[PDB]
Amino acid sequence: GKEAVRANIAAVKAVEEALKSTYGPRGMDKMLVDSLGDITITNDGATILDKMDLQHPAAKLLVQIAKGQDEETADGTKTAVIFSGELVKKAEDLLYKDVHPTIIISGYKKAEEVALQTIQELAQTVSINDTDLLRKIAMTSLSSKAVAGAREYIADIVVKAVTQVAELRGDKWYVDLDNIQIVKKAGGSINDTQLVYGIVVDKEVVHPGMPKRLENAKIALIDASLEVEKPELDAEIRINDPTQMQKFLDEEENLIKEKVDKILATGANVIICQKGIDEVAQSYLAKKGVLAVRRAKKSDLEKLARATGGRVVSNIDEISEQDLGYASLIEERKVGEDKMVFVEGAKNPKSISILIRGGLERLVDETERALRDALGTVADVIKDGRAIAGGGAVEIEIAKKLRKYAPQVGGKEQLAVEAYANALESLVSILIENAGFDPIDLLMKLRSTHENENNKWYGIDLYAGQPVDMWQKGVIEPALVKMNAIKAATEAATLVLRIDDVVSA
Amino acid sequence: GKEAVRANIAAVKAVEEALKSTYGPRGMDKMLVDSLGDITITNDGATILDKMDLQHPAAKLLVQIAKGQDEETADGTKTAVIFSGELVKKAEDLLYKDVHPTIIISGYKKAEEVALQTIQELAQTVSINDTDLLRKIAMTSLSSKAVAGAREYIADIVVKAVTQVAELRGDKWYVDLDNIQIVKKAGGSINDTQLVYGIVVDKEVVHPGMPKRLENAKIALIDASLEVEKPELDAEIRINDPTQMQKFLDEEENLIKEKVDKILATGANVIICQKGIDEVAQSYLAKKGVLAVRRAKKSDLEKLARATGGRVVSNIDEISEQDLGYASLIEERKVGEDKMVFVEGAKNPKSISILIRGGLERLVDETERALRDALGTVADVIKDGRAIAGGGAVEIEIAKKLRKYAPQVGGKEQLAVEAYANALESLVSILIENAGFDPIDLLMKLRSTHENENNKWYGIDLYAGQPVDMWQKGVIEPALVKMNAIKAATEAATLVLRIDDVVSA
Ligand SMILES: Nc1ncnc2c1ncn2[C@@H]1O[C@H](COP(=O)(O)OP(=O)(O)OP(=O)(O)O)[C@@H](O)[C@H]1O
Ligand SMILES: Nc1ncnc2c1ncn2[C@@H]1O[C@H](COP(=O)(O)OP(=O)(O)OP(=O)(O)O)[C@@H](O)[C@H]1O
Ligand SMILES: [Mg+2]
Ligand SMILES: [Mg+2]
Repeated sequence: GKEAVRANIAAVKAVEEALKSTYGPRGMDKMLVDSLGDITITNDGATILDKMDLQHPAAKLLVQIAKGQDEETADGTKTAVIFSGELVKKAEDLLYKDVHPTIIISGYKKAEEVALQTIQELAQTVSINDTDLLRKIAMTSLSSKAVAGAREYIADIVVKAVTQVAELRGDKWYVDLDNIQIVKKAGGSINDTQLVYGIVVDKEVVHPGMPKRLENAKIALIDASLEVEKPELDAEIRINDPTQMQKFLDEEENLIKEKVDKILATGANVIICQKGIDEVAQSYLAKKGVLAVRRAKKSDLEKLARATGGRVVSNIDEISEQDLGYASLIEERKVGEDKMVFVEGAKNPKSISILIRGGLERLVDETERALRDALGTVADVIKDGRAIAGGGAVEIEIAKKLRKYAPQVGGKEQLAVEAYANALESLVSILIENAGFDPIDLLMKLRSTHENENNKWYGIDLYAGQPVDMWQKGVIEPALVKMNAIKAATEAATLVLRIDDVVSA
Repeated sequence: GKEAVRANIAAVKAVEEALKSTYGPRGMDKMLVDSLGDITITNDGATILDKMDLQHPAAKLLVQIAKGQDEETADGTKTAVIFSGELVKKAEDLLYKDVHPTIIISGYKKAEEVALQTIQELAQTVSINDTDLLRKIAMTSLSSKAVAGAREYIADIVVKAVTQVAELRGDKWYVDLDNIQIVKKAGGSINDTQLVYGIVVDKEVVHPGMPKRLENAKIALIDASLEVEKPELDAEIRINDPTQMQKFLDEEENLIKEKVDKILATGANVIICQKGIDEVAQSYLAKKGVLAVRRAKKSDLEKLARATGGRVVSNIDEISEQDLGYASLIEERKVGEDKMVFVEGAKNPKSISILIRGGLERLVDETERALRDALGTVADVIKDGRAIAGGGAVEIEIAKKLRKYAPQVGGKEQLAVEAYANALESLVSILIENAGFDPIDLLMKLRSTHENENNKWYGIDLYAGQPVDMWQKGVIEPALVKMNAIKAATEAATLVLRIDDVVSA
């Protein structure tokens, strides 16, 4: 009976106590000091659970379901855990009062039914042209991150990037993130942030004698070395003769003009590689009038291949007119204090790039995280097409609607249902609390202003501190994330109740 | 802070825990062992708090307001204590939820207001002709007592017994219960209990050769001795002449033949007294044809006085036409092994007696107790005129209506009103508990079956375990006694919250 089941509940309740203080943007920050002295300040639900040395099986079963998803978004995760641990919490008081755990699982199951269908008969249809909407949903992702600069810049780009790549897949829109490169440089400002309609190779040209801008450049993506490897790389030479030395390294020098000539046999305007380009081979490309780039990321040859229509080639005796790329005009421009080659006017319109700049050496990294999550989120908004008002709105409803339902559902099973409703309202209470107001007072002030039907989207505006329409202040969010959180948590929750006993090894 | 308020509350719950298993029908009996080891097995609420020493003021103060009654009939006291302690209990669970007692008091007042008037606007007009109603009110009283042989007999009697005494005073019915005398003899059948239209004197006639019964007979309620008192009683004799001796004790005896002729100077037909009658004066009263009784008790000379219209005569030389009494028939009868005078058909209609018979030496005494609570109660219903459905019915309604009310009334105040409601259902849960069914199950089955107004007088059957109509199974109860309980209980409960700190001399 009561015995081991408490210890389990208790473990769950502890894990809740590790995230409680960090929910929403008035959330506090947890310090994590790494063993080699290195410091990390965070409020990320995952890390705080992932880096935690748990020894309690309950807690490990609960966080595997809570923390992780087999989805691109990393969001709803603090909700998933908080909501898990409150549902378990509120359930404990029913067992104190002697209700069978079997009932409370069925009760939470009937509540889970309704709660879920209550999101569905209420989301609003959002599709591609609802661009004046996606700008807001995006700020709702970026606003709790560290970005100090204007969010409007970043919101505007994120929208165009998703809409650029969107393509009908079975007569409904789909987007793949892989057609978008994200390049970042510290210093400068966020006003220098932009979308390039091309690909950007962050290695400059071989000599400035090469054209500054080339018209209709037939690109050559060469994975193979355009430089010598050293015959002494494995072990020391066995040549004792400088006459033999000469004729060998000459024939090796004539081998790189061969490699060059075997690619210029196809008549490319531009030649880019991921390894060196010899000092005889740089002079040789310069006298032919080609634009060459030396030692670029294997990462970017790839990014230019499926953009310009080209293929990355690892063998000169294999490059053909079929393998070259097409781009209308390739040029080299200066980004901050580094020159970089840009290859605009490529054959794929889905393929684009983003230049993030501004802020410190770690803040620019977290601006790239924020823009990555915002970009994913907006594309998920297109992939699904439902978006609801945040700030507690759909939540309060799932409670009130459930509370009216409860009377009719059954005997003991009532108390259970009524419990699921109260636990959700506990979430909005924790939220109000960390925001800086009295919970019972603000919740009541909302459940009177949320009794009539026309106040459907009413929540509590965190800074104003009083019940208003969240939708009409931009606070809108993905209806499916905040729906699978209810499924993740209620699973985890009910699983804690499912363990009768433990006999271990 | 926490200092006295935990302690006060604590003590109040403890007292509750002493009566809880003794509430209502089927309840368990508590054993009271005096300091001389004298044993009393009981279930009387009062005694159990009266004979017990409480070390806490707060407790002592709660039980005083609950237990106490300034009306002649006392009922509802186990209820008074429980509802009190359950209201204190549910308020502590509010202090936990972080509400101040100034809000719990305001909450409770608003719930108490509504609770009261909900008993007004539901009660039914029961007046003198509603005798089939008073029959119910008698049985609702006698039915949960230890004694139970022939209660229908005693039920019927109560109704007749009171209906006779009820008189219009201030343009509404009053019952002056003091005009009913209650006499008890042990042994014989319990069915032979009866109502007598007169007074009953427990003493026999002085000479059997005196009449068996006189029609339209003038009573002489004589207090003065018709027996001599000898001089050795005061002090040692000082008379040395025996002739004088003789004349003292001769004239003192001739003084009683003097008194007897000076009483019969008013034209008496029967004479009952407080002291004895001299043997010469017995033979004298016998030869006159008088009907005499000797050595009664003064307590009934007065009751038989103002029943037959006489006065109790202290001074024989003051006896007159205005001092004597009229009765339709006085006679001498035998009840079991006891020979007594009966005085049926008195001048005053109100003055009647009840004759208890049957059982053993301790049972017949508990038949007198039961009869008083039953008489009282029916007469209290005549004195008021409002009567409601018993068995939990009015209780569940004062709960339900408050629960539906709460949403609309305010913030914190909601929680108090709701709690107050939860305390009233608690009362019936205890009641249900002691019959042996599951509280939550049967409680829920009421809260679903009791929405329709055709089930207003629904309650819970404690011998068949299922919600039924109480009214139509004869469980009706006095509407003001279960209302004044509420005023006590709410007062008392709020009185315990009202104490902040305490100083001891
Ligand atoms: N101005 C605001 N007023 C009220 N509520 C707000 C406001 N801005 C944000 N919110 C709410 O705060 C909630 C909490 O967000 P958060 O993203 O921290 O929860 P989470 O998704 O569980 O955590 P994570 O995103 O790290 O997984 C949002 O879902 C949103 O509805
Ligand atoms: N036959 C019955 N069926 C249902 N309930 C009954 C029956 N007889 C009495 N009751 C209920 O029992 C309840 C409480 O009983 P009880 O009289 O012991 O408590 P109390 O009146 O608070 O204590 P006390 O009478 O000693 O002051 C009453 O309100 C009455 O409705
Ligand atoms: Mg989130
Ligand atoms: Mg009673």
